[PDB]
Amino acid sequence: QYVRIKNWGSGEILHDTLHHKATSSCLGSIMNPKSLTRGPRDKPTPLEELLPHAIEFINQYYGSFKEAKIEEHLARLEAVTKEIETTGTYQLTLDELIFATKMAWRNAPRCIGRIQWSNLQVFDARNCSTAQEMFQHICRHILYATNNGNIRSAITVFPQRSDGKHDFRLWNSQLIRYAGYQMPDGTIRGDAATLEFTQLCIDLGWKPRYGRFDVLPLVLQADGQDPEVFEIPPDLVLEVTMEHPKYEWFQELGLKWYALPAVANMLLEVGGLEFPACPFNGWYMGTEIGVRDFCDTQRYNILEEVGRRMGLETHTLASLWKDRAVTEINVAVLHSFQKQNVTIMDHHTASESFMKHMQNEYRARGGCPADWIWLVPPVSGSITPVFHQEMLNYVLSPFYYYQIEPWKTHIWQ
Amino acid sequence: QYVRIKNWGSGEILHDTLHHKATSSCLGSIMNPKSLTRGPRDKPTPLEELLPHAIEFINQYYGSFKEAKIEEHLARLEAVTKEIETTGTYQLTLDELIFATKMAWRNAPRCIGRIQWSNLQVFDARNCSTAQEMFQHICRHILYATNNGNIRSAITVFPQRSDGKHDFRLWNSQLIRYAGYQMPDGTIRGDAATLEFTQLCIDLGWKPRYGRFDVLPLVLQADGQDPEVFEIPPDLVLEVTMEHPKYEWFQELGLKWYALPAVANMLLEVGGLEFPACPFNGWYMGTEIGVRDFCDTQRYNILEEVGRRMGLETHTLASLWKDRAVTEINVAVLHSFQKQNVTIMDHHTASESFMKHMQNEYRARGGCPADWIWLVPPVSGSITPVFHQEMLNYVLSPFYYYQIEPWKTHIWQ
Ligand code: HEM
Ligand code: HEM
Ligand SMILES: N#Cc1ccc(C(=O)N2CCC3(CC2)N=C(N)c2c(F)ccc(F)c2N3)cn1
Ligand SMILES: N#Cc1ccc(C(=O)N2CCC3(CC2)N=C(N)c2c(F)ccc(F)c2N3)cn1
Ligand SMILES: C[C@H](O)[C@H](O)C1=Nc2c(nc(N)[nH]c2=O)NC1
Ligand SMILES: C[C@H](O)[C@H](O)C1=Nc2c(nc(N)[nH]c2=O)NC1
Repeated sequence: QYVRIKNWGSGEILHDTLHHKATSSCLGSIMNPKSLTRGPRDKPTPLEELLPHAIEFINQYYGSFKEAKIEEHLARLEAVTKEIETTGTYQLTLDELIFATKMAWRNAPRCIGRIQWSNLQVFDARNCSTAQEMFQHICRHILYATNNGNIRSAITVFPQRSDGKHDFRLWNSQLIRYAGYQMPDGTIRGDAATLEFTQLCIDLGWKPRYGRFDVLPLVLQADGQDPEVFEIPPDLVLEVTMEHPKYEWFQELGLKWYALPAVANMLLEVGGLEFPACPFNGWYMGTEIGVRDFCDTQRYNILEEVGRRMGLETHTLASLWKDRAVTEINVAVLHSFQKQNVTIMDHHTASESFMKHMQNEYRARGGCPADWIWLVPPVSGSITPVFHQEMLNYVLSPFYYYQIEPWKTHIWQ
Repeated sequence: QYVRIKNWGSGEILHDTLHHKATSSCLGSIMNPKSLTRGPRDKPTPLEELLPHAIEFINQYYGSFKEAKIEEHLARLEAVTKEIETTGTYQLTLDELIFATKMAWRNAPRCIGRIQWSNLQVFDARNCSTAQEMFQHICRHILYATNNGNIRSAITVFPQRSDGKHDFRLWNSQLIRYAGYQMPDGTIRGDAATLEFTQLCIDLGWKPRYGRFDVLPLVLQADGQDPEVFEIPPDLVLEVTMEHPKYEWFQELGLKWYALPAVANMLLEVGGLEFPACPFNGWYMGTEIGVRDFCDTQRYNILEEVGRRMGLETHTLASLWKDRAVTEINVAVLHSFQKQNVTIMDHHTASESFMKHMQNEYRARGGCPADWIWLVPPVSGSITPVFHQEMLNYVLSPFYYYQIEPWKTHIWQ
């Protein structure tokens, strides 16, 4: 009929008709494509499908170590199929999970930091059973990963999807994230990008502090039950206050940001099995905060303000005052993280390391999936090596999929 | 077998194997895809194919003006098919060509300036027959478009492809473009991106001036004969010398650039007909010169040099000295063009106008093909509106196709 097109800036929509008159239509510039999303279930995974996938993964796993172990491999293959026809699903051995979590990461086409893929702490919470236990595991994760500034990459894997109506899910987009409130005077305080979720939290019994940087609460759902609201212990949320190395009025903007970048709502697919709850984290890249979180119009939007305090021709696009401001903001962020001894990386050194990663990856296993639109930084694109690098974007497995917003598809006793 | 991947930065190559283990492989990040290229011929266009295309175009054309002219439409349809079965091919009426050139432009998914699509001078050189006449038409084009700085968009359409072995072709990538020479001391002077073509020119009897900014000659081929070398009259090549509004040492870098951005080697497809020679031009966008031509490693590469003269920590990526330098370079360019009264636009105002264009385009004809990777500026991407804009990239018609390098596929009496 017609393809829907969204402008994530003004949130406006457009309906494309013309594409029909095409000749021989790329979905690359699409943020959330269905090919990347892995939705719900109602019944277990049809044995005919699971079995093959499961075998494939076990061959990948065993076909991983130098000088394999054929006996164990056969036995394992044997043991798994056996366990499958006896229960339907199956259980991965800790080592397979670890292998799975790293490989899935390794296969994340949108991750600039995959050079670290082998360095990953894996917390086994597959035995978790209640929301309080989830909350406890998450806190442990947040504490371990934060490590007082010296950030450590980590993932915590909760129970796998069984039937499809007993899914463990984190409703938050990320572990730490500020709240956004619609104020009475018509203005929006905090992170406008979370106005909805903040409200959902308000709705579930959360007390709004009406501030610019109130860390939203964890909204966990275990087994299949409704989500319970858990506030995050302030002692666990490390933050960096922003200050510019030259302009002393920067800190006057009273800005800050959390140090832990952790994705909360993705699904880990492996060997036919799927874990809809597996929060993981790495560390920040300056431009994420300096450019996206601070300069996006749909976000904190401090560009106009920084330009004025800089004495720039804020009313003349051609003056390139925006390019000037954004740069100082980016340096304030980097500066601030470095000063407070909190791990972070600039987009430049990041691009170089990815290029190195990619080089290794092609040698090692001839290939490395990569989404160019996502790997090129939001600023200074061609100044970066990855911009001049052609790359293929394909979905391997194990893989980390996006999934449907839990509040769209969910019961509610 | 395996997909070839090129890094246009270090020119290195990579062979992708992994993509085979894919699930449900995007070619978006590919510079020159075959789907966008339109190669050679040996025999005319099979009547069965041409006829339908021709009818389609004539319906588009007539189905263009408000309150159509059914009589003329039928007559025209009638007249064309008639002319087709009598000659094989057919001739477009000046108005159809004009309509075709604008629509093709309108359908260029990689053009940030399509808001100007209706403003276009069309030079009818379909009667051209010799290389000297091509040279004359080109000179006229260069003179008209340059207009002493007040740049005007223009295209000159030479004879259409007949059999396939009587093609008019410009061997140059663009009308004006500096030469690159491999020096005896191992260094490369001028534009390294034209080392090959410069040599080809040398080979065809061109005298190399061994300078940093020697405008390469026109290498025209008419009918089907070999290419003849025509040097461009210096009086016709307008240039802007670079100088920074604050740093007076900028002009000490002794830099400049031509004012006329004109593509020379593309092919215009319309109504089944194809014109392999139709140089066209618009005006420059600062970042093209300041960022790509001056800061690309494979080009003039003046970033390192500008950073030092700025007194930046040139040996510390994290300092973001590159982001600082690039900005001043961009301002020098804009500044210099403005000072010398030569049309140019900054990437910011450009992005805003495209967004407006796109808005109009969807309203008018519900859709507007757009290649995101090409529309987002090489620097300050997310600071621009088009970065947050989702878009579809499809090939309509009439369209401007890329084509195979003439020196790869050509006779040679
Ligand atoms: C060790 C440092 C790491 C760094 C610096 C890093 C950095 C990044 C950055 C900058 C993005 C861009 C996100 C955006 O633009 O929204 C990203 C995406 C991604 N990363 Fe990494 N990462 C790291 C570790 C990890 C780990 C440990 C995993 C998982 C095991 C991982 C999985 C992913 C995935 C799935 C995406 C896509 C997220 C999405 O599409 O929203 N990364 N990462
Ligand atoms: C009036 C002002 C115009 C401006 C400012 C403009 C600007 C641009 C820019 C900045 C690009 C990017 C090129 C690159 O990154 O290599 C581009 C591409 C393109 N433009 Fe425009 N343009 C204009 C007029 C035109 C005209 C008159 C035509 C043709 C009738 C046209 C056809 C195209 C095509 C086919 C491309 C793709 C070129 C390629 O793929 O190499 N443009 N233009
Ligand atoms: N609008 C908005 C918006 C979106 C995401 C966030 C956010 O907190 N995100 C944190 C996670 C995010 C992306 C930024 N940033 C990272 N370094 C990162 C990481 F280290 C590992 C894995 C990821 F998937 C990562 N993506 C904040 N605001
Ligand atoms: N390496 C390299 C390299 C490539 C192209 C050029 C060059 O001269 N190009 C001039 C034409 C180029 C792209 C830049 N720049 C434009 N504004 C432009 C235009 F106004 C109309 C149509 C185009 F297709 C256009 N593309 C210089 N160096
Ligand atoms: C529309 C456009 O694709 C989108 O707004 C962009 N967002 C992102 C992106 N790249 C990253 N890293 N993160 C994003 O969210 N690419 C482009
Ligand atoms: C590899 C990468 O796609 C390529 O080097 C880039 N070149 C260009 C681009 N965008 C424009 N406008 N021009 C280019 O030549 N997109 C990216």
